[PDB]
Amino acid sequence: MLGAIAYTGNKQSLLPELKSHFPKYNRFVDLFCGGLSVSLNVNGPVLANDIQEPIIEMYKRLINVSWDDVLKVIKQYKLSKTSKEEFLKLREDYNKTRDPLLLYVLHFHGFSNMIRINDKGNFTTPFGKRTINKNSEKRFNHFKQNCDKIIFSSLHFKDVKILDGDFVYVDPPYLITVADYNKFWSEDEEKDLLNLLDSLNDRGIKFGLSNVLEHHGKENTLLKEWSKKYNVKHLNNGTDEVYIFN
Amino acid sequence: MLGAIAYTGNKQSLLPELKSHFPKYNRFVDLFCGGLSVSLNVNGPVLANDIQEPIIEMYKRLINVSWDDVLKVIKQYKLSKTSKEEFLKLREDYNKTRDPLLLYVLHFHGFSNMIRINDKGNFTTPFGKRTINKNSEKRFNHFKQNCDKIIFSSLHFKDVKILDGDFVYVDPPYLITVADYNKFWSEDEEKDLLNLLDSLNDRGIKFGLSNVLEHHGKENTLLKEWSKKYNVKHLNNGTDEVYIFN
DNA sequence: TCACAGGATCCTGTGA
DNA sequence: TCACAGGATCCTGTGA
Ligand SMILES: Nc1ncnc2c1ncn2[C@@H]1O[C@H](C[C@@H](N)CC[C@H](N)C(=O)O)[C@@H](O)[C@H]1O
Ligand SMILES: Nc1ncnc2c1ncn2[C@@H]1O[C@H](C[C@@H](N)CC[C@H](N)C(=O)O)[C@@H](O)[C@H]1O
Repeated sequence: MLGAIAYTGNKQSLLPELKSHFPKYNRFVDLFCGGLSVSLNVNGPVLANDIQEPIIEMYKRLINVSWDDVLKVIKQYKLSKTSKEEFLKLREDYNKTRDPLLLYVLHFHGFSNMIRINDKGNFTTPFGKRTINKNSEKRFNHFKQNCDKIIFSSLHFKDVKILDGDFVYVDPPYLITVADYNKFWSEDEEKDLLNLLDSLNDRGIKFGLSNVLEHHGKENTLLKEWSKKYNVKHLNNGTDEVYIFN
Repeated sequence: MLGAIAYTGNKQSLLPELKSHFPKYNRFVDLFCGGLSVSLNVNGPVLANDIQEPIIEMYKRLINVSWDDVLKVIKQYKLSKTSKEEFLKLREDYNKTRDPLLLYVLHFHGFSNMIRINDKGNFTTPFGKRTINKNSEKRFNHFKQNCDKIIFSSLHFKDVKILDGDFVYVDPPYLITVADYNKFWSEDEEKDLLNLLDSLNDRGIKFGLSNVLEHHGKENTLLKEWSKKYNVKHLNNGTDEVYIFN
């Protein structure tokens, strides 16, 4: 139940409790997928979408690389737990070539495996005093053994077109919380998502949305109310982890 | 790829993408140079010109000062993040003596490191609740290790005599935008620059001009059209950052 | 004088 | 108890 890469917000753990609610579908849509904690572990076909083209091209790529391919690039850069400059180079190189395979290595050495990218589309995460380890290849493998049941998409959720008959799984940025990618989020976003989430219901299209109603101080009222029109399955400084669905 | 001093409009970041277009030259001309983000980082010889003699004399000066020289003047004024009056003094002193080294310290405590000067030639930037920090000396050093490949000029661009064989790099005030130094700018200026920029072309002299075609709602049509006669390499509330060149 | 890009890490679940 | 993998923030410098 591993994700292809370590990823902030990943769901490895909750998938179990999360599948217990999944309806049937002709296509599984992972609207916001990042880590692929879900996609790599649901029943095909899977439309894995995420707005971050870098991470999505990185997947498209990975499909044909091999663990050796990977190991090679590392040896070639002589990267390791304390290789700060070797890192900074690999960064520059990515930034220039925009070669997906390189992003995949970097993510292994970033500060807390963060994959942060800027306006200009550059990888800017600071060194993280780390490199690959056991799970590295396990993650690597697991990806390669399951990605063939996936189709990758890199569109704003509001553009993925949902067909009638597929199941949509939403796990977007949590308003109240703050991971890096919340830079792509706002209330105006929480809104369109929630309104369109409605649309999908009227079209008799089943959906599943994981999020937090309260975390660390503030609360998501907009959804706290919206959440009524549909179900709920509370899961939780205490943050209330829920699964709002139909 | 640091500039000698923090500076509004600086190009630290775009230099990379900007060098990828630089032609060959016997002399690099930095027509409008302020921050020295470019000059300090191109291949000598470099004719760094800027109209603001204060900032230019400040450089001519700096050539012989030492980080200690610098630190000294600070200690001597007991300046720091909250030293508002100590600041105001250092200001007066500059205003009176017109001693370049002092301007260099001030710039470190100005509101947003602005180096604003008036008709009477006085430093008038308000206190900025700040003083030196890490980058201060880095900036300081980088200047001192590269300035020897530079010749400083403080003339209106329309006078900086261009020789046949050098490359001219233009990055003047952006019409549509408004930094302090746009006080030296106008359409009549955009014009002379553009017309003379033509002249340089006819003389078979290569030139490079960074600017914005559109920012914050308005647009620079005069150049939007003029920009056709030559190349373009779009880089970008969205502002369109471009590099018009031959 | 705040909005923003960008260098930074301990606290924690978990196999041993 | 113990080592290791893994992350829904942090602070500081900076200003078209
Ligand atoms: N407008 C948007 N459209 C699509 N994806 C977005 C948007 N804003 C943010 N995201 C992505 O939404 C994701 C949120 C994550 N918590 C998804 C986690 C994922 N299901 C996992 O378990 O690995 C990230 O991968 C973000 O890059
Ligand atoms: N007529 C003029 N002649 C020469 N310089 C001028 C004139 N009007 C304005 N300037 C200067 O042109 C500059 C525009 C700046 N954006 C140059 C930035 C510089 N390339 C840097 O990145 O540090 C300022 O330093 C202004 O002081």
